[PDB]
Amino acid sequence: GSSGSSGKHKKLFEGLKFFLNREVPREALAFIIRSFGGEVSWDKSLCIGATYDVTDSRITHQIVDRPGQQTSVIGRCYVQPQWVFDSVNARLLLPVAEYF
Repeated sequence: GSSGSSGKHKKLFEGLKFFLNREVPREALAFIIRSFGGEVSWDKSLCIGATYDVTDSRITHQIVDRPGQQTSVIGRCYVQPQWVFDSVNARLLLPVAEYF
């Protein structure tokens, strides 16, 4: 791993943990969530460079193409990959209740 500071403690996704699936585009999301100072990981098997698995309660928000078909997990709230794009543009955390 690599350590280092960025500048200040002002990020839209400060601490917030996110997750991307093989269905949704990570190349875009990842780069984004990261640039916005957010945590994002993917399936180790899918591609190397991951930290936590999809079975880590730690995960606060989970991005998926079909949040309906697949059930949810206690504490964890699944949402579409559009919830993030709409947030970054609005520089605010939109109510996942709408994208659920």
